[PDB]
Amino acid sequence: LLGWGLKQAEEANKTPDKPDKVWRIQAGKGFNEFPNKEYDLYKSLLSSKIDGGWDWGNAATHYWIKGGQWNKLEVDMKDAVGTYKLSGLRNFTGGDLDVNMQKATLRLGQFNGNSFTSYKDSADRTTRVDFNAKNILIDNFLEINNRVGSGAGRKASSTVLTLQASEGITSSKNAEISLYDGATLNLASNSVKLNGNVWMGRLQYVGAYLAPSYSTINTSKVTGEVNFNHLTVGDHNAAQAGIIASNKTHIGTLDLWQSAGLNIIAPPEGGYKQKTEVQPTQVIDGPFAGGKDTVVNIDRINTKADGTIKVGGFKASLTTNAAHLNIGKGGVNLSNQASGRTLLVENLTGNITVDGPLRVNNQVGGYALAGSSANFEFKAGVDTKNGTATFNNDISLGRFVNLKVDAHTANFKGIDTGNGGFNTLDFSGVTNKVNINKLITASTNVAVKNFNINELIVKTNGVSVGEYTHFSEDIGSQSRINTVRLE
Amino acid sequence: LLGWGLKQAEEANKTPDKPDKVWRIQAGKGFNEFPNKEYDLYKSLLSSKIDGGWDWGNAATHYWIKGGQWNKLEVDMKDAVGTYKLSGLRNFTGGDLDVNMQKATLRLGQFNGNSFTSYKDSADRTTRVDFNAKNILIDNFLEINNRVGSGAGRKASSTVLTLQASEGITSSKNAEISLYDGATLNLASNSVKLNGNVWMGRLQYVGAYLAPSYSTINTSKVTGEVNFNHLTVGDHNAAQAGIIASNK
Repeated sequence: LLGWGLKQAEEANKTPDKPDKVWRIQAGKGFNEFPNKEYDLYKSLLSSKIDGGWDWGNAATHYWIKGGQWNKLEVDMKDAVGTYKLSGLRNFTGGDLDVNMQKATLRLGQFNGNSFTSYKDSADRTTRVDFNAKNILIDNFLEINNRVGSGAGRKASSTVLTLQASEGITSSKNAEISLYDGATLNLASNSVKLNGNVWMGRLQYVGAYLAPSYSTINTSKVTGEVNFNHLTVGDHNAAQAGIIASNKTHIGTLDLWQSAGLNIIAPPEGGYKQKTEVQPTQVIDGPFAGGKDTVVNIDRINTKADGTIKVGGFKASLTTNAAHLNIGKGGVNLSNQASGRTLLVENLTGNITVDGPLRVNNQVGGYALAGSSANFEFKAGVDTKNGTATFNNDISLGRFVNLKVDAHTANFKGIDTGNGGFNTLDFSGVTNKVNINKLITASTNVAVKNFNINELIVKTNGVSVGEYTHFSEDIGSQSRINTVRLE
Repeated sequence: LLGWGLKQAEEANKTPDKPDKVWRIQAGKGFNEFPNKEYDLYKSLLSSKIDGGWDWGNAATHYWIKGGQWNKLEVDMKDAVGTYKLSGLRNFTGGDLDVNMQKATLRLGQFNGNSFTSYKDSADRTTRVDFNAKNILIDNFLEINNRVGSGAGRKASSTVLTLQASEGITSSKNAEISLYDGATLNLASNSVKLNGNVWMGRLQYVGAYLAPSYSTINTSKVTGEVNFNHLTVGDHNAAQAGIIASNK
């Protein structure tokens, strides 16, 4: 209910905890002389000061550190050479792992997944789970801030994963990274290429469809090539995810939910950087401006959309601070239920360059019914008003679908609305120029203040009447149509 | 019953409070590079460390700072450029706001009014609500030391508003400034021109016609041209207002 821009800013600057009993474990001799031995972490090292157990109340497994979840431990290898595994640490409650593994390959997946969660105490604790490996290679699924027992028992507070490899973090295909209601994670290697189902936001419990359920994948330190492959934001709830990337984000298939948000935030121009008691300074950031060479190549946007019927739509949204928002050959899908499902492809201080076909219900035409008003929407350079929304592909609209663009200069190559009709083809936010190359209308609600459509086709509406081309606002003084060809 | 000359003189010199948990919030980068962005204050910044709620006992809304009404906070922008709004902070109980906004235009009115009140505890607390904007432009109604719930619940102690702009404090026509039984306010801009219904003294409760109900608009620092337009002192009671102006 607060918003993600408050939440990520207020957990950006916290003291970690106050842990008593700081355990210290050091891997001595024996580990540092076999470069391919294929050790383990839990059974070989970590089960000394991590105890199992049973949570009374609908649990399966249970893990904390020692005598409660309020004790820091650490592992300080710094010369251990080989390859490792975690392989089965599930429902870890714990608190303050930091497995320092220089020149050591890790693997968080072997025959079983992992989990990292905290409990909701009265102290409001985090986990701050760190790793400092060389490679990581998650290679199986991982849940962060999951459901510990099954609904009842003790609740789950926030957490932090932190993965700070020195060579790269790849992933396997069946490695469903799924962070939940309060979870964040940071990455610090070079050339992260997560080839698995990234799942920001999930149902923490069985039926709680009204959770806020924020998340964050703050890949701020990644000096190489970020390459996601398959995101998924939201699951039957109004999740508000966010990613603070490192000015290069090539992703693949994106699967938003109906009422799910996304905030891909590029870095700034020069890059990042009986007694009174004084709380520390909570520095906050508003929506700033991305740098010059900030590229976000989201190459496919799908949408999952099913469920109930509300009095409006739900307006999925992705907000981008990058100076480019290229959308490639996959184009923009829109799943549409009986009500009007809506998406918002918004850009604050950048451009938008869509080179793909705007689909709806996964076909190119995409007829919709009367109550289902599918609403495409584009905002190119809101807070700078010099941002262009260039669509270098021929778009195709069916019936009861509504394009609107509120940009500085909305270039086009071809618009097809004559097949379906009832298309509010709005342009009310356009500053100066609309370069539509070809227009096909049956019953359209065009509102342009200034344009030059160099070729215009006005088709009829079959045999019924009341359906026509309609310019519903002032056409201005610099307007122009180089060719009109009625049929 | 004491008289206003005793009351304004005895709240002229007080220690502010004894607040533990002095929260400090600073607006960093992002705010200071868009001169016309039209932000908000509550949802964009202030709802981080100001919580809503419900007073059990005839309330509508309820706002304090964090874990009780005895915690100072502050906002230290000092370079944030643009224009802002409060727009709907009603029945604020809180305590010790001071929103330091150099080179920032404010607006305390957009689609909803505001309120600033304290509670009658055993500690006899004030609010000392400060603002340090560039322009202010109240532009909708504002109640100071109002009725928090509806008669019952917790009572309302004294308060202080303080508005210290650097260019001027105008007002809109429907902006009924209405400070009550214990409220004061000070102004420090130049050429204050309140074009609205200034209402010193009002019925704090439904039928209490025998309250003393003092007030003060101490425009002491105004170096320009004070220009009120429409005052109203007292409402079905023996209110004793007072203004310490700046010789115009």
